[PDB]
Amino acid sequence: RDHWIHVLVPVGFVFGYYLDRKNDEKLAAFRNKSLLYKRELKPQEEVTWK
Amino acid sequence: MNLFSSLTLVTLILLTMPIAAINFNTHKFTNYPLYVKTTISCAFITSMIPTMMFIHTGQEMIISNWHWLTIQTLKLSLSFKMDFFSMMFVPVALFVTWSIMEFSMWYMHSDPNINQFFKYLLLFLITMLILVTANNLFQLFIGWEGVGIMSFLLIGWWYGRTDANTAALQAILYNRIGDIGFILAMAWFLINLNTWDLQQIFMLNPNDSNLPLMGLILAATGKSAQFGLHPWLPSAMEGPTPVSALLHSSTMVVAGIFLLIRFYPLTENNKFGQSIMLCLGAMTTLFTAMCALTQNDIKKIIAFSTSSQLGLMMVTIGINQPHLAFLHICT
Amino acid sequence: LIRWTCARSANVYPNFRPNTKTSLLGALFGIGPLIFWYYVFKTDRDRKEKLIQEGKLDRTFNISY
Amino acid sequence: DKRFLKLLRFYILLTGIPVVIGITLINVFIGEAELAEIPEGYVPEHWEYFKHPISRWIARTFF
Amino acid sequence: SWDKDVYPEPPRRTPAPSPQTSLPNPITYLTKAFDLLVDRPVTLVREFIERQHAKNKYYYYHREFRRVPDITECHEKDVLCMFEAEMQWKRDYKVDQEIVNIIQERLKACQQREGESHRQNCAKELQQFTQVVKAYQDRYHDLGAHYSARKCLAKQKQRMLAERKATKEAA
Amino acid sequence: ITKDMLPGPYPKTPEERAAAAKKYNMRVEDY
Amino acid sequence: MLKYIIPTMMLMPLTWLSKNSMIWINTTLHSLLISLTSLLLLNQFGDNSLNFSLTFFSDSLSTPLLILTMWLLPLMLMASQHHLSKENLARKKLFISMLILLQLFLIMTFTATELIFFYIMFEATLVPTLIIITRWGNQTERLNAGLYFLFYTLAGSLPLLVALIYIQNTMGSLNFLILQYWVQPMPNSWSNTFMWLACMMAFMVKMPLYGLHLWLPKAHVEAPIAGSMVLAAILLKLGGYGMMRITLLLNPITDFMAYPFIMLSLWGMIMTSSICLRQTDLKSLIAYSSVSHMALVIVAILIQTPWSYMGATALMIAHGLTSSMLFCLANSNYERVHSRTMILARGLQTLLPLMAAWWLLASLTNLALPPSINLIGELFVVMSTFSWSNITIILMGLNMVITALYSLYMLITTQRGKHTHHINNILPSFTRENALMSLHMLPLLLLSLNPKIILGPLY
Amino acid sequence: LRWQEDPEPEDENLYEKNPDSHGYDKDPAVDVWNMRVVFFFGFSIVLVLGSTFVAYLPDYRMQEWARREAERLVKYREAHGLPLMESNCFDPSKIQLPED
Amino acid sequence: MMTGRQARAPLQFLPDEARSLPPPKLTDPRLAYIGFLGYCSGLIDNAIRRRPVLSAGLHRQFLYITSFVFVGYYLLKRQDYMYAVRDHDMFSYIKSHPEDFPEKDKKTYREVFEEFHPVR
Ligand SMILES: CCCCCCCCCCCCCCCCCC(=O)OC[C@H](COP(=O)([O-])OCC(O)COP(=O)([O-])OC[C@@H](COC(=O)CCCCCCCCCCCCCCCCC)OC(=O)CCCCCCCCCCCCCCCCC)OC(=O)CCCCCCCCCCCCCCCCC
Ligand SMILES: CCCCCCCCCCCCCCCCCC(=O)OC[C@H](COP(=O)([O-])OC[C@H](O)COP(=O)([O-])OC[C@H](COC(=O)CCCCCCCCCCCCCCCCC)OC(=O)CCCCCCCCCCCCCCCCC)OC(=O)CCCCCCCCCCCCCCCCC
Ligand SMILES: CCCCCCCCCCCCCCCCCC(=O)OC[C@H](COP(=O)([O-])OCC[N+](C)(C)C)OC(=O)CCCCCCCCCCCCCCCCC
Ligand SMILES: CCCCCCCCCCCCCCCCCC(=O)OC[C@H](COP(=O)([O-])OCC[N+](C)(C)C)OC(=O)CCCCCCCCCCCCCCCCC
Ligand SMILES: CCCCCCCCCCCCCCCCCC(=O)OC[C@H](COP(=O)([O-])OCC[N+](C)(C)C)OC(=O)CCCCCCCCCCCCCCCCC
Repeated sequence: RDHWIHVLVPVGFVFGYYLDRKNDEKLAAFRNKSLLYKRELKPQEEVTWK
Repeated sequence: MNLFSSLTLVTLILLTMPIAAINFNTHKFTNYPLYVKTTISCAFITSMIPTMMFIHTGQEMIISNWHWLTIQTLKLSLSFKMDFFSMMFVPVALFVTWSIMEFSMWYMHSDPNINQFFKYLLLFLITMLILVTANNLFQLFIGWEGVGIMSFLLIGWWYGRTDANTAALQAILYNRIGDIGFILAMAWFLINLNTWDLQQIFMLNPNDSNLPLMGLILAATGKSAQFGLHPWLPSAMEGPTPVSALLHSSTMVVAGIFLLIRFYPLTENNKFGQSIMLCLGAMTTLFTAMCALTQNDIKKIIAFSTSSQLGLMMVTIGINQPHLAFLHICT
Repeated sequence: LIRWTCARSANVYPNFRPNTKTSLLGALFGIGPLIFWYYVFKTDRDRKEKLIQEGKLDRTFNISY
Repeated sequence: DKRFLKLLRFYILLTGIPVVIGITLINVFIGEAELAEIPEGYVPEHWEYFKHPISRWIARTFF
Repeated sequence: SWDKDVYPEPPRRTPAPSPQTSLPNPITYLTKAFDLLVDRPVTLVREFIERQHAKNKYYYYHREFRRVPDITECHEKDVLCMFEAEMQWKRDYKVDQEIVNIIQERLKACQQREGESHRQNCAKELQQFTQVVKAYQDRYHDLGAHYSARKCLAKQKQRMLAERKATKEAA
Repeated sequence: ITKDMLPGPYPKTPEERAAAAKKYNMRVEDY
Repeated sequence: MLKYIIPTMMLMPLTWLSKNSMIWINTTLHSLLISLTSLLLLNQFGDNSLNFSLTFFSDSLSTPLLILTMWLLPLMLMASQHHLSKENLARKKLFISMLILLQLFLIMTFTATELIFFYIMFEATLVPTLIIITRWGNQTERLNAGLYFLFYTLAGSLPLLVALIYIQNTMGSLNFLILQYWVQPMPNSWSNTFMWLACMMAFMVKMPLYGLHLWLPKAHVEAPIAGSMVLAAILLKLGGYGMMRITLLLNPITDFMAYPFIMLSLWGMIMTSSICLRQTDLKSLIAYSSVSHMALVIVAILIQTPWSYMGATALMIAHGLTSSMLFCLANSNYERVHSRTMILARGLQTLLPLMAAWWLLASLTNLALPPSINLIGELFVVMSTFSWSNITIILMGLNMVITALYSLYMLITTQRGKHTHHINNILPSFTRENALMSLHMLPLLLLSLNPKIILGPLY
Repeated sequence: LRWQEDPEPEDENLYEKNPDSHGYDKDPAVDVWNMRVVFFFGFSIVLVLGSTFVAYLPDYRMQEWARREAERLVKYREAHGLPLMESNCFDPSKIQLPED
Repeated sequence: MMTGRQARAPLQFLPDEARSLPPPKLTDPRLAYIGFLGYCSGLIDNAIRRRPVLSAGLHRQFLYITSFVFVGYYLLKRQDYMYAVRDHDMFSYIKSHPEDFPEKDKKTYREVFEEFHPVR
């Protein structure tokens, strides 16, 4: 690629964004378990947030 | 209702349109002063319709059109008070400004920065009508500091001259000394009444109104050049004659008088504030008229004349006649 | 001009000598106003707090602070 | 100074005019939403609690 | 529009125009010119845009937070429950702030609308304003910039001890 | 600019006073 | 926050692998892309902060500081590429790497959920700043100024280390989210007195406190332009951010420990503003104005009311933009006359009219002209200090006179009067310079349209 | 005399060799592309789309909701005769007091 | 502190019960940071001998990365083992001494009285 250097910061964004989403699944202890937001699962659904 | 408020806001937006025209320029204008003068002629004609239908019924209103900022219990909205004071002072200021700018198309004809001059003079007019159409103390403070800064930029027009820069910084200095008391007033009204709006100030109607009215008197002493804070208005004759003619005779210098006229429900129940206003206005109208008797610069004589008449306005506020004082402004 | 600015900024401390006049002026204009405004603001706030906890100060429509 | 102000106005308007036109097209043709009561058993998404289409797009896309 | 009971307006009573003079007022001519040149084209453009709205109609909702247990029935230093209690309290604090804003809007609208007899004709709005400001001041004043449900509970307990001691020493 | 054209300490000896007066470009009688 | 940490780290291979004519343009482009992405932090809620992970979170206090931090890097690159044009290529890349490393320390300073990680990043911000001042400063005094900047900060902050580890042992944690809910009242004692001092004096040095401010008119004067921008726009705000985090733990003792410091600030903003009336060095005039403006943020944090915190965060963001623009304007003259003396080059509106308009707008925002967010923060601190004591308005209002007086005198000396005859190298304003002025001023004026995003956690 | 030193270089004028210089670089193509990058990715991208983003934030710190929710509660208790705000934030039934 | 625990089996880098613990992953961020330290060591080794920093000695840079990842994997195993031993001894001591670790009654804030300090 003639402009390989102009993807170092955006891919480093996306990967970083990716890792943030990947951290959220480690902090999913109280997903659909808080007293404010707990509810019954709608059909064709397995988690409330991802 | 739909005609009154429409032409009310059309006057102000019509004044702001040549600022967008001068800021979005590429060419040399085909007589931008004629464009701004036509704009202010049409703004005068436009503002005469809500004035006529206030003479008809007495129709006052408030346009709190844009919710700007809620500091937890203080809802600052873009709020325009169309009462007797706005309905009379806006067409008088537009008519006077239209005459001043047709004068300025001749007096400033050799100036290569005439478009900047008409830009600054229109910005002064915009900030002054922000001042007199304001409904809360924040927007009135915007118009207040706006006419102070356009006073700075129009006194120090010939900025290579040392004395113009000196007189402009002098005028800013005395106005900020008045702004100490104005911000004292805003502070008192927020802390004791949870408002800067005029309606809640007038409806709650406090009896311990010594301190905020002293702050408003200090603000008017700064702005209208009463005694103690007077010499910047003779010093302000260093700017061009349309600057000394629009700003420093008729329009900006009455804003302190207009500020005390605007708070007439508080001054009508404070005899101590009326006494302070009466004494300060009489002191000013004596002292400046006495100083006028021996001057030889003609603009200084007319500046002491208009400060003497502002002292007379402060006198007739101090005898609990705010509407005669506002009639004397418009006169 | 360079000599003027170097005198006004950089030559001040290397030609300072602590003595009677400089100590009295540096303690008179340095901590004098600090003591003054401390006692004024402390007196005003003690008076205000003593009025407030007795129910004397009109704090009726005061809900912004 | 004139070259700077020409370039400043050009590079502001370069995306400013399409955004003003797009916001006009969204307000006319897509349009501002209408406040409804939540149905029984229906769980709204978090972007379905906002009124303007661009705000719904932000709350759905990024937040 | 809005809800006419939370923002109440009295009935408008305008007088019939009874002209005594023989000269025509320009205001009726300008009213007809504003109706023709301005009000009808603005109305047509708004009806066009509103038809475009009705071609695709979709809905947004008011978010409903169910009540969680408050700070009183949360154990000491139990962050999972007192966090929920604190979020409940902060939402209630923001809503009480906007209730005060509603009553201030009522008072200012009453003062302008009544005009010159505002001191007599706005006594009920002034009374509701004084009550809601006394309630807000007893509830949230002097907590500080680091306010919490614990701060408000401590202020409430101090106020209740003061009221209990004042009641008991008067009996 | 160099160090002996910058301001220095208080002159006491008369040659130091004359060197200061030469530095500030003024007469010794006026320094 | 890892979506902002990793692009800031990828700016390091972006600046070390670029072609020699390309190392400014690529870093400017991608730092502007990071600053465009910085608006995703505005997902703020009325009740909860935006809590990303165990390590990182952001409320509405840190969010404007983060957007300002990520916005200041492209502006520093624009400001610092002219005077480093003749520089060696590897030293130029090391300069850009120091600015990138400083931004990388700052964005996880403001988002540190735990207070000792806040301390580690907060003191990691010394090393790029110290290296930038003592390596790419212009004059001789940069070594001494780097020593003062280093050893006021560390002498204030090494007690803060002991204090934070003491809170760590006592409470069990230094999570700010835990310490919101486990905070105990700090009773009156001498132990808690020196506890309060150890928590607060590092941030008093960082603000700066009057009396501790002596590092600042050296470190902000002996630095290059990017160093002055990051010092006066971000690094003075680490102190206010740290105080707004740390006064949670210091109640109710702060309610009487603040009384001397408030005096030191309320009198200090009278003195330092007055110092700006008689300064010959324009960069030092902007430095003492920075001390004067940050004294209000010290008072607003120490009176700890909601209006005071709102005004203090508004005044910090506004002063960041304003003082950074003023330093850039002083550099725009210093690149032409090669002297920071303010009386040297006068009457510059006769030669640079659009740049004189930028001077005018920066001086009007300096004097807190409404409705700029400068005035919003100024006015809200004035409201809250009037509620604190009704006399303080005097010391406020007199300050608001002198704040006008140096802001226009700086305008009158530099831009007005008759120009200096012997100076003839006054070039027309480059497009880079006016671009830098507009990227300072146009965000500052657009924030007047929507100020609620810079009003902090308790809007 | 003093040591072997390069003399003081002159300050350069970017307008002499390039009258259309934007101040970024002495290579004119590099200079103009630096100008275009700064003006596009600074003004066209961050300022315009950033002000569009800030202008259309999804109810920033839920103020609008808190108006509408308040418009519920007053409307609930204008009707029932309930006071518009209690002075006690928490129910006094669920508060134990320290007796004396 | 734990000098008596690792004295019955002396000089064991990883004891047998360390095999009961899950090993660090090969995608451990700590292990990837140690690999980055190896890469920086390779770059400094090219810089101090005035080689082309990124290009010269890719076998040498790869052995730097390999050696730091290899040593750091065992160092992380020992780290995880020692914190596991720390928590194990903590919990066995808490279980073996209930007279020193009472179960404290968690009072709710309706009973807990705190002094209010007003900010005014
Ligand atoms: C045109 C070019 C303009 C400039 C372009 C370039 C600008 C520069 C670049 C800008 C880049 C973007 C920057 C960010 C902006 C983002 C947008 C944003 O924030 O929007 C906010 C805000 C909300 O927009 P929204 O959320 O999308 O819509 C909310 C609605 O609920 C939902 O929307 P809705 O569906 O209800 O709205 C409908 C609306 C669509 O809405 C929009 O388009 C709004 C979006 C416009 C945004 C513009 C922003 C740019 C800046 C404007 C201001 C500066 C302009 C230049 C200077 C002017 C002078 C100062 O429909 C129309 O526009 C049609 C109506 C046309 C009326 C006039 C003609 C009627 C008669 C015609 C007769 C002939 C035909 C008959 C037959 C017809 C048959 C079909 O939009 C505005 O504020 C719009 C601007 C105008 C406001 C009112 C103006 C008057 C106010 C007067 C009183 C107050 C001032 C007093 C001052 C006193 C003196 C001191
Ligand atoms: C969300 C969309 C928003 C859209 C609307 C935009 C909102 C405001 C943004 C900023 C607007 C001003 C920008 C221009 C000033 C800087 C450059 C300059 O001097 O150019 C002169 C130049 C014309 O002069 P020239 O003859 O060619 O050469 C200059 C001369 O050499 C020498 O020049 P000079 O000395 O003869 O002339 C300078 C003169 C000097 O005049 C003064 O210094 C007097 C100003 C103070 C007193 C009057 C104002 C007081 C406050 C009241 C107004 C605000 C509230 C009004 C509402 C009612 C009351 C609440 O100033 C002006 O003419 C500017 C008028 C406006 C001043 C604003 C206040 C600045 C004072 C300090 C802060 C105070 C609070 C600010 C609050 C802002 C609220 C938005 O103008 C241009 O070339 C304009 C370029 C394009 C400007 C784009 C502006 C928007 C950029 C934002 C981009 C991203 C968003 C997309 C929206 C795009 C919209 C198009
Ligand atoms: C040439 C350009 C003009 C537009 C051309 C194209 C459109 C043609 C004509 C149609 C008009 C546009 C569509 C309708 C307009 C938008 C209607 C609407 O609901 O807009 C949403 C709102 C209306 O207000 P709101 O109350 O609904 O929303 C505010 C947002 N909350 C509630 C969250 C706080 O915004 C606007 O309309 C913005 C217009 C602002 C105009 C005045 C700006 C003054 C700038 C001063 C800044 C500082 C002030 C400080 C002091 C304040 C007082 C103390
Ligand atoms: C900017 C330069 C100046 C910086 C000033 C920094 C703050 C000024 C005061 C610092 C004192 C030292 C740190 C205190 C940490 C307190 C933590 C704590 O647990 O406190 C409670 C503890 C109390 O002990 P305890 O908590 O373990 O006791 C158990 C609890 N009771 C009391 C009930 C039994 O305080 C101390 O142990 C001592 C505190 C004072 C220490 C005095 C020694 C230092 C001397 C002054 C140094 C000043 C700065 C030096 C640099 C100057 C420039 C070069
Ligand atoms: C943020 C912290 C860091 C600071 C530095 C950040 C720099 C990086 C840049 C990031 C992106 C930009 C950030 C700031 C964005 C602020 C702008 C913004 O979003 O505004 C939102 C505000 C939102 O106002 P609003 O709240 O009423 O909007 C209603 C909400 N919606 C739209 C959803 C219905 O936008 C406006 O007000 C736009 C109104 C129309 C345009 C302006 C018209 C008036 C202009 C003046 C006219 C003349 C008047 C008289 C004066 C005459 C001359 C003196």
